Amino acid sequence: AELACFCYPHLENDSYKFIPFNNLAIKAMLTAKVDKKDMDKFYDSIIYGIAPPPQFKKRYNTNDNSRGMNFETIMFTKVAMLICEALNSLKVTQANVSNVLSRVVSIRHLENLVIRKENPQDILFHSKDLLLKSTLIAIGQSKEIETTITAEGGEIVFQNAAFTMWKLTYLEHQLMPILDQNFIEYKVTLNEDKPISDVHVKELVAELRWQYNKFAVITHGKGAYRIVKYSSVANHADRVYATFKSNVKNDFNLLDQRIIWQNWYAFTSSMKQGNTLDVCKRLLFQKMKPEKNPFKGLSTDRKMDEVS
Amino acid sequence: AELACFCYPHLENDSYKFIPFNNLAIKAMLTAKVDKKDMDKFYDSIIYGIAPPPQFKKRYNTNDNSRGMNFETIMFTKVAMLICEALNSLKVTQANVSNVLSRVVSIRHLENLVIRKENPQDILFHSKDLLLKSTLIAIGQSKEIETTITAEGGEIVFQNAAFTMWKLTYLEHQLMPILDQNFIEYKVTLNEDKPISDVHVKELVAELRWQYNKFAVITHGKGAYRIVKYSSVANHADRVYATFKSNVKNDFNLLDQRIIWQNWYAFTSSMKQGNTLDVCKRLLFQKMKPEKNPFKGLSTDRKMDEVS
Amino acid sequence: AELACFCYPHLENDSYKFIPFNNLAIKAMLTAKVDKKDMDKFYDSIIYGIAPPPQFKKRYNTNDNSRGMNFETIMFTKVAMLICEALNSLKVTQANVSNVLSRVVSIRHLENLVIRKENPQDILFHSKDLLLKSTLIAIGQSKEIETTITAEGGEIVFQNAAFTMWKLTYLEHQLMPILDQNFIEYKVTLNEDKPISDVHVKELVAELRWQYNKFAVITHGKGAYRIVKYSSVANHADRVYATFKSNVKNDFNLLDQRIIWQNWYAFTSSMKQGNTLDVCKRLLFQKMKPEKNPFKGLSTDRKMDEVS
Amino acid sequence: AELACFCYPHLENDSYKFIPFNNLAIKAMLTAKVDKKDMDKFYDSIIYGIAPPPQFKKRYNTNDNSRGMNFETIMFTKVAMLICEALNSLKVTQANVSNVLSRVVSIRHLENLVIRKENPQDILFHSKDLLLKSTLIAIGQSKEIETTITAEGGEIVFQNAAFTMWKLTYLEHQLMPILDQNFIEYKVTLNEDKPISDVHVKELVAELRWQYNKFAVITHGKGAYRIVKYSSVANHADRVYATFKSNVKNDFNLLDQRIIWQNWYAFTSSMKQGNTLDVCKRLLFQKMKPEKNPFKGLSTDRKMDEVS
Amino acid sequence: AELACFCYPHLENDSYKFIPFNNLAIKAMLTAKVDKKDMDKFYDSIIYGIAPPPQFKKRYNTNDNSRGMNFETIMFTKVAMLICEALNSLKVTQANVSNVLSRVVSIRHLENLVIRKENPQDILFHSKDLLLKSTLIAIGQSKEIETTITAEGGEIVFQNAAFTMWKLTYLEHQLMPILDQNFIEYKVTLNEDKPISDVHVKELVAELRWQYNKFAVITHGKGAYRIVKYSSVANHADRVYATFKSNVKNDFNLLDQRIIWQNWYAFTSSMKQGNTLDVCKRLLFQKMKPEKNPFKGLSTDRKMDEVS
Amino acid sequence: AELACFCYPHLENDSYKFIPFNNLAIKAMLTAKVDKKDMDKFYDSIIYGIAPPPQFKKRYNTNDNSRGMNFETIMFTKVAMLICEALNSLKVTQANVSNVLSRVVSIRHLENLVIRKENPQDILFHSKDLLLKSTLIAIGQSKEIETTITAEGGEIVFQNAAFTMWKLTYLEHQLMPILDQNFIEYKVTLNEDKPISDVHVKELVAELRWQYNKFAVITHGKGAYRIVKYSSVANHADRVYATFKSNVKNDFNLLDQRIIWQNWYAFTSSMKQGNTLDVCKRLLFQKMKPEKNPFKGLSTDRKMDEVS
Repeated sequence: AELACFCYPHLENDSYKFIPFNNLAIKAMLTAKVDKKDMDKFYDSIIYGIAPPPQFKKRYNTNDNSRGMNFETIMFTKVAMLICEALNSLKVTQANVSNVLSRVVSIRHLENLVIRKENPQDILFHSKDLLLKSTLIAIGQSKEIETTITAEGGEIVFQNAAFTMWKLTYLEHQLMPILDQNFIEYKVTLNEDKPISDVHVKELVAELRWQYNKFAVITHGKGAYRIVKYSSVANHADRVYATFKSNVKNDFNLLDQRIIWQNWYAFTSSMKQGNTLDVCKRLLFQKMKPEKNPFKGLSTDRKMDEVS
Repeated sequence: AELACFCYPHLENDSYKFIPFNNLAIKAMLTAKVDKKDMDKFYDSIIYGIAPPPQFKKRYNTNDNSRGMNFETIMFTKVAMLICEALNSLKVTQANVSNVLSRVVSIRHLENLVIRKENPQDILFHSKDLLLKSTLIAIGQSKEIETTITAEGGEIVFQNAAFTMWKLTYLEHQLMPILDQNFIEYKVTLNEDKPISDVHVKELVAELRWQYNKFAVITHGKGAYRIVKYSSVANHADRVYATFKSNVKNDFNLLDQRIIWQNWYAFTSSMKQGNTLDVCKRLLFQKMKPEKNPFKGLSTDRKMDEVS
Repeated sequence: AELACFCYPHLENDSYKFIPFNNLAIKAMLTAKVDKKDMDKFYDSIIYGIAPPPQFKKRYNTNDNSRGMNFETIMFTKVAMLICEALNSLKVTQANVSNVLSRVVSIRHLENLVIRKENPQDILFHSKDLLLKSTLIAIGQSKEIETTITAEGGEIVFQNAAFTMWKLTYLEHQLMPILDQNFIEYKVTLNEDKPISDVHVKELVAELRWQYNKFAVITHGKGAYRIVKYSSVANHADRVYATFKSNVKNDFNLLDQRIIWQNWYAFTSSMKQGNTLDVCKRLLFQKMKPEKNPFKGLSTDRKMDEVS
Repeated sequence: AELACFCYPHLENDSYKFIPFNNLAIKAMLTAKVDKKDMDKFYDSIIYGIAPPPQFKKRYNTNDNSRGMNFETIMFTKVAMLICEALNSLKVTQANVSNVLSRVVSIRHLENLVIRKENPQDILFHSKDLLLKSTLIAIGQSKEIETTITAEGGEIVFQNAAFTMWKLTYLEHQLMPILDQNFIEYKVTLNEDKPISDVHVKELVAELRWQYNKFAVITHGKGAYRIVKYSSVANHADRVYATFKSNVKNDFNLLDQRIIWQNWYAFTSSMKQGNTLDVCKRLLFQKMKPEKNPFKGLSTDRKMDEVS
Repeated sequence: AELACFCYPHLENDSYKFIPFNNLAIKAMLTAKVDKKDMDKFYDSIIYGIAPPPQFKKRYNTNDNSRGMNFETIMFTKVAMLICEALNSLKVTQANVSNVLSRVVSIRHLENLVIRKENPQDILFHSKDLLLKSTLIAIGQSKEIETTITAEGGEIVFQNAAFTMWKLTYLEHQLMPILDQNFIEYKVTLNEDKPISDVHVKELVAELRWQYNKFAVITHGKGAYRIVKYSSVANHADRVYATFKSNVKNDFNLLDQRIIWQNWYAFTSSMKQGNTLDVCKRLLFQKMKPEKNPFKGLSTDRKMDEVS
Repeated sequence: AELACFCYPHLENDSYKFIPFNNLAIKAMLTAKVDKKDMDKFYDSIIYGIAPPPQFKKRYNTNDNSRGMNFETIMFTKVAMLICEALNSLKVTQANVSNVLSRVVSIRHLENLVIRKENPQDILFHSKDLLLKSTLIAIGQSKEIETTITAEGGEIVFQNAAFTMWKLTYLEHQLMPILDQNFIEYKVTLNEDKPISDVHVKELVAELRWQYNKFAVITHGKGAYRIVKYSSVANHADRVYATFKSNVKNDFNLLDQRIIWQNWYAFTSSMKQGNTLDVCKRLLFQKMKPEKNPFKGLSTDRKMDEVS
């Protein structure tokens, strides 16, 4: 979803400030009869302020759409405000503006940031600075990499001196939850962006083999691991390749080769080498030669530990 | 209902300020034994302040009355306050007073204004000025015509550059809802009181033929369209004629002849010509000569649009 | 119940201020082992402040008592505060004190005053002065007579220019409700303590014959009528006589003889003449000679009114 | 309502048997497009059997009708069966048939009979003979007069050696209840159709003056008293006169003149004398000369009884 | 869905009888590890009897499937039994068997038949013969055409002497409901398979223009009309063409050309002429020349009727 | 628990029949004051029949016991009846009797048999013969080995041509559920007691490595596998050794060595060799030499399968 789904620009003294949409104004627009030459221009509901350009109808859930978002929830307002707070601290200019709002962000990441932001126990509740760093990263306005402290959050199910594993709560989301009730995904953030001892990497892999054996360790390349079901690596491969495709504007971190699933490492490093999808994806389905296990006996140890 | 059902006059420094009735004082009065020469004079409950003149018993619902209003709800208080706020900004004088309160207003319009007023997304929530303009129009203390911005509100089901279509929510009202659960009515307000292109009028009629084919486009003549069931045009004809009758004090807008239902246009322009009810009403039931459709193929287009 | 059931004395600069009991302190006392020589002295719960003298155990409901009051409700606190507010405005002295608290008041009247006091529509909500006058009358610290304005309240079921009829809501009380779910009683207060026209008295009797034919019009002699069931006049006769008995400290208003039930008028004027209970009460059960009806046709009129 | 609303005729061996309608077949018909020449002929739903002639649409509640009955309840089936059981025991002939079904009966009386019939404590539960006598009377197929034993039932609130007073439960009915929630009506049936002592008549009047003073004793002339509010005698007068009007087929019992309300006795005996409505009804509103009370002191006695 | 999803064959004296599956046996199979050469052979759960061949996994809803049916409901059992009752009356032979079960039937039609079958008001409840005719038609074992009497049922919203219009209740189904909560579809069955007067056809079209203007009249060609939204004619066109494609085994009734939507009539008669999908479908989107309306003024009449 | 907890003996014609206890009689006994010499003799409640010997107090849950069973549930009755039905078909003799009832059985197995028995889909519902075989095995009165068909049941989560895996539902039990809400256990029964191909054993192990990696494959030695958490192998080791100890009356099946967890196989074969607990158990905690994996690549295959 484009950032233009949550707010509109407004000049206030040479600089642009961003304002949240009223769900009722959006509703009005979904009702409106606009001309084809105004589909890109913001809409005026008259009664509830401005609304997103009519061309974004698809982003909002109606009776004929469940593919969009639930703009009538408080989460929408909350997410809009989270975005506006970030874009306003940037003092954007009359030129960089359109490009900013057209940026496509992940709503689940944004809603997850709100869940963090509103919890008094979360450090983000007390650091209005860390909160911005966390948001800017989310809306692609920060060179910085997402690490634990600035992570989208979720439920911590493992913590190391190097990593923090989160269980993504996308199902219990209000704005745009995962509909597939059979969904489960985890994210591993690096506590610090620095060197990691082999012992600490061994601790993580140990956990991921014992607790998440039916899951594949992959990454979207922005500095964090994604623990997804093997029965869903395919769709990830597509989505990540598609995004690499739009390389007309494009780094990609392959992350530790001792952690990442062998096939995924191949499929991605292959893609980084600038190959075709069919060439890459092909590497994903082929049973490769058993690589030399870096940490042997991991499972056997954890097993005996249990027994005692 | 008379405005005297919601408040009473009070001199405070040469000018009259209006005060809301306590539902308990009204209840007291409905219990009171008043003399026939005091039926027009306000009532003193002693315990809960003043109450409306006993002659208004009929306006309030009791166990023997459902024809009145539900004065014991918070909406009554809210509507009273809405009225008092308007009448107080007028600084009414010791002579124009009685005439003011005896004015009969539409409660549904007033309750609808409250629903707008209390919604933070509605422009009326932020414009205490627009709110007054909207109310004054409702209580007949404004020459101005009701347009979208100052409309009674409801649920927007269509919006143009010229019109905004509202679904009247009279059934879900607290103060005096429509009892006929089979009720459905729409109102089309003009966004601006000015010229309207044929293309924009074509857009509206298109919607009203496709979405509201079982409805007749009519008007009460105050600048806005009313979309009512054909099985209810009759009662509207009576009510509007009756009101025209009280022409001892009386303009009537027939609105666009390309929009208004042919028979209704006839029945009204006939009435404006100062004819009798039987003469007019007669025009309402007769199958007139198929007029020359101004916009042909409207339905055929919308139909194909759907199919694709 | 004694006023000493709701508060205790406290010297603060030569004058006594009254403080409300904590229901938990009362509970502690009902648990306490006190000596027979301290049964009259206030009790110290240590943990929750002072509590009423142990000799008042009977006034509070426990598992072995339903004859008392529900001191654990918020109403108890509310009633205590209502009392304390009144007794504090009197600046009582180190001598009149004990006599004050030993005064027996009617809790239902006190709780009814709270119901009035807390309703924003009631004049008592806005008149902290009228509120005191109303309370002082209730706790026997006012020569003044209870009239509508200072009435204990309840539900108004009739109102005249001379009278206001209230339906006592004793059943829905929290502190000490009537347990007999078959209970119904009304009270008629005089709007003003002054002359009353025969027409206004005729209006009242008309109502009491039509609407309350199964009820007897009586009075406890303090200026107001009590509309009770005939099947309960007996217990009233006893209670009122008993109170007259304690005449060692004693006026008694017989009220309009055209309103009061004949037998009750006899029983009371007989009692005022200082007779015995058996002499008086005897007059209550004997079918007396049909007195000359002052207002004839009252029922016949009201009946025809109905029919039309 | 006509009996043709609950069943249709069917020849089975020279005699006609009556069959209940399926509520779904009735629903089908309310949906049907019938020709004007078939509006009187039964309807074939094809899927759910036969349904009443289309001309009876008005008798059934839909979304545009609350004036009819609730044919979709089990009570409808139950009432239909009650009717069919009665009409079948008559072995009606190919000529008397149409006249039978066109008979208009009182549904409340019929539903009340079902309530009796299904209660194992009611004598009608055990007497399939008494049940028929009770039903036939209800559908006008019995010369016999309705007495207690064959009464429509309800809640007994008084019983004598001569009379039984029932409280009509029309509000709690399923098929076609009274909508006016403010409704209350009583019926007094004669235990036996024979002479009644003055003492027994005195007992009844005593009760009706004490317990039902706000009610008028009237009758529809078929042998039983109806205790209705004075504020509703008017509508009864109309309904009874209207029925007398259809005297083209007509006895009328005025019942005891010492019981019946004076004005009603006048209005009816006047009507029996074959006068006009305006002549009769006029007698209903005029305050007549106080007749010589047959039973004096009735109320005074009951009153003293109470007191003791 | 194949009939083999609800039952399995069984030889009992030279003839095959069909037995319903236990939902628990199906569950067992969805759990089973079968070899690729047994995917077509029935499965033995050991504990709950036989289950459908493993190759049908897709027909049953699990946590990874919502595209199938809800075999764990009672409706599944009920539908299975409905099928088995039909197939058993055929005394199928050791050769025609496999072909029978592989037949693909419409589950909604089958569940709708159960809803009819179990309603005591429905004629199918009483005609075990009509029930079979209705089922056999549904499972393609009857030359006969579906007419009202043997229709799948639903809610009757119009009835003529020629037609019966049903509202498909697919949403409220238990076995395999429509998931698109925005779904609405109607079916018009011919009461009798014979000539239909123009007046009766006029009555139907009148209803379909007034009540279902936003719907397109189409047909799947088996003798009945389907009233679907224009926004869904496309998917119908595909499904019907696809079915025509499997013409290796194929009549197609175009139904009354005065009723069927012009474009659909074209698209189908074109298909019957054996053309390509692109050729046919092309006719569906093109705004054709306004054909000569057979029944003029239909809407204008119905409109005036309403007004009166 | 002893079988004597559910029933008592009774001579009826030279043979003993078993009768179920009334939960109320058991309750009576738990209340009884019995002498120490009667603690082993059945108890007579007088009012509710016989009850188990007082020495069994511990087997029943009271307010001071949660270690026992819930004898007041219907399951207790059901389980008692299941037992009595089995013991009665044996026609036990006046000598073998005491020994029979003193037999300790597993209640969860018995309740699980009831759950099977009462389900109409379960083969045990229809085979009163198979039901007995299944029960007798449970109460140790059958040489036969428990296989799928005669298994205690539960929820099938895997099925082969050789094995059926059940999920034990001990938590949802009524009679004596597992209290540790963190409990999870599985049981693998052999479909047939015969040779099993390596491919079929490979299929099972594949499932147990992929789906139950955190579980250890063990056995109690009676012919079936138990899939328990590694964090609970210890308690199993104790319980199984303890039972082996009572070898004064004793075969032990070690089951397939390619399936059973290496350490458990060692611990048990060691025990079969008649060693000490400390000697055996020692083998359970020591990380043994990586045995030669019989089926390599199992997980790698299943993984790729998923991905596709």
